[PDB]
Amino acid sequence: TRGFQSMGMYSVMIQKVILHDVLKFLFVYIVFLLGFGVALASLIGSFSDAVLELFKLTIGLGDLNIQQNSKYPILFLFLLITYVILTFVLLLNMLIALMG
Amino acid sequence: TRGFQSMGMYSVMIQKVILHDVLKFLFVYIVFLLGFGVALASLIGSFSDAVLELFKLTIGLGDLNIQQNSKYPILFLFLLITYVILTFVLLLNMLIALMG
Repeated sequence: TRGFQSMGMYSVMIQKVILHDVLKFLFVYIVFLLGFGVALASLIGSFSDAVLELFKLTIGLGDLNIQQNSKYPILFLFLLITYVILTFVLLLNMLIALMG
Repeated sequence: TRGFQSMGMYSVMIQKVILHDVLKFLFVYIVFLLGFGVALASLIGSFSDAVLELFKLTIGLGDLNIQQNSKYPILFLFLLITYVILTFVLLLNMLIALMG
């Protein structure tokens, strides 16, 4: 698409955004994802099922009510809410940094 | 609505936004949509069902766990995650270009 100027200036901004800011957001989001996923898998489903459910909760799906082998679902509940609000404030910080 | 000044200035900005920036985002999003849809249909559901499921995943619906006739669902999984993160960075690039 380089050659179309009004699309090439749209194209090189994609390279500028993935090079600069979305990699930092991914680098913080992976360690928050592991720090919650190992926690929820230590609460006992498995590891790769809980991290997939966490990513489905991020993109906008996934039931959350009563998971199996919970000792106390109140702590599972507010751990999940703490993850969601931390992902929200991380997304907001990322978008205002790449606005800045 | 032209004649109401505080609504006519709201009205002509709709024409400015669809003329300038959302068409470029659609022009990149259609070729990403085809490049993932032909891929997922080559993994075998059909073509028009997989692209409809991809659009329902974009607007915020659609189950994603185990689709039929997958050779290996790990590659289907991270192809879907790669599509979702590419749509997210494309949306972010579009919104900061029309902020710019």
